[PDB]
Amino acid sequence: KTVVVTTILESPYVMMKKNHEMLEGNERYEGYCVDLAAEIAKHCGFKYKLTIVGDGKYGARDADTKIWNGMVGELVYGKADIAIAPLTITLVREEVIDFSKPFMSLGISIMIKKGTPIESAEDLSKQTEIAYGTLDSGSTKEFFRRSKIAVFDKMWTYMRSAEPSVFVRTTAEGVARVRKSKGKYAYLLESTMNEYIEQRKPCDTMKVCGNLDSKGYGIATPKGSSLGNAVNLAVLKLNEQGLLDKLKNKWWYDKGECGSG
Amino acid sequence: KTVVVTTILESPYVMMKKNHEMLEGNERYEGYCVDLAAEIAKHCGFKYKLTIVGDGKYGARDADTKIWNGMVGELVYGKADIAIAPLTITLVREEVIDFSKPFMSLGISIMIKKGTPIESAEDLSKQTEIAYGTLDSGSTKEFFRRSKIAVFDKMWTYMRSAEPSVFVRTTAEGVARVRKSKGKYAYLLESTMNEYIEQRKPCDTMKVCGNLDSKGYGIATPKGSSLGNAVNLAVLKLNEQGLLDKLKNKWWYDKGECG
Ligand SMILES: N[C@@H](CCC(=O)O)C(=O)O
Ligand SMILES: N[C@@H](CCC(=O)O)C(=O)O
Repeated sequence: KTVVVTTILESPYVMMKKNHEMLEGNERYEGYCVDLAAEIAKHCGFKYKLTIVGDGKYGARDADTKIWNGMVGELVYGKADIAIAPLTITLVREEVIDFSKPFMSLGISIMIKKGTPIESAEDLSKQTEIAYGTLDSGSTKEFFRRSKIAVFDKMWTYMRSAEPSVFVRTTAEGVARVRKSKGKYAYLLESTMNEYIEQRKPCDTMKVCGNLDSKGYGIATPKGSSLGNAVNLAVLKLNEQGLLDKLKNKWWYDKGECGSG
Repeated sequence: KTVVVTTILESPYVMMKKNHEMLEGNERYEGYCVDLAAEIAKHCGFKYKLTIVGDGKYGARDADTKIWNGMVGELVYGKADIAIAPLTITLVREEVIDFSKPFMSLGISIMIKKGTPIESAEDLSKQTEIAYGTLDSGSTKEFFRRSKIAVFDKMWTYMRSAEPSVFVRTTAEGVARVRKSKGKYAYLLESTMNEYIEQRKPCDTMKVCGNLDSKGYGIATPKGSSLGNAVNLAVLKLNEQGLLDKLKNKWWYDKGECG
């Protein structure tokens, strides 16, 4: 029985090679999560097929219908057997899916144009001439909606109120918004992606110092999945061997295009 | 009549214009604290004269001799009526002079050459092949001297004992030492100046994220000065009016060469 792996196009976790138009199957994709998916399949011993999430979203729950979208949705409604993507382990998501122990750490961070007069999240709260927003349906927006910190709650109010909408449908759109906005838009995105983009051309982006919290990515499986335990202890057997850190160094910093390292 | 303002050459707070040799008086100087001095004098309503501290130091107290040097020294001994400079508000200085409320926040930070394998102050404490030092007579040196945190005390011991001299007499000397040291010297300086240098050519210096503490700059006046209240309410009306942030952005980022 073939295993259907649900994932999302997100640099550097899953990208499509240049020759991806003359290729088929799993040989079209490249990144941290494709290799991680391969090695996970080797340790567990199942053949798998890479699928991109249909709606292109990570996973949020409608307040009124209590329905789920994105990869979490595709797991709850039996559209995929396992999710191998930068999917943050959150309390709400744990209600409907199972998470392995974190295979990578991260935290919400700010991304600005190099040379911009911003130095903190509280600075963002005070000012108004620079806009800032969040991904459309991800751990970040959920964090700001349910946050009780005064600064974070204020930022949330501004974002929900500020129009022309400050939110974005894909992180790429956010980074592009920052780069084109001539330092008038700052993007709130997870630290890993911020660092990655920071170390790649045109080298005009900067990560502000300070993570707003500390979470991690986990391997998600449907509640009651026969594959849950195997992958859950598998990622630990890969952490002991240190291959996860070798992958991080492989895709983030071993080939940094900007300045120095 | 005229009030003598004591200050210090420290970019971008007080600098000398590109010409300045074709100018005289207060029109030779430029920076954050020159403008702040202008607005303070406007709100209070006094004509002032800008003077650079004679010994070129901020302010420390000899343990045995007591006595003060730098701008604080010039304030205690009636050599100047007010000090408008990046002068950190500390308890010891507050014992002998008066400080307005902070017009700018800051914290001790590390400055490295871009491409250096350092990520924290504790990393510096553990290793020994990379040197690190501080300004000679400022809030930073006193911070490391009177710190009881294990790492900070260890760094202090290293700096004071191991000396191919690691200290510097002016911030410029520190930044130059970092740039020339090929990533083998890291400079411990307040975060604000580190950010400024980070935003100026040749764009080869970097500020580590971890700040070692959190303090602020205040306008200093001698104990019992008639100008204390006036300047305090001036800086409060300028923080309320928001001009301080416009000045920070003006001198740090409005003319950033590294981006
Ligand atoms: N990895 C996050 C994406 C949200 C973000 O980048 O802020 C998630 O699982 O939803
Ligand atoms: N500005 C500091 C000195 C600079 C430093 O120690 O980094 C003071 O008021 O003493």
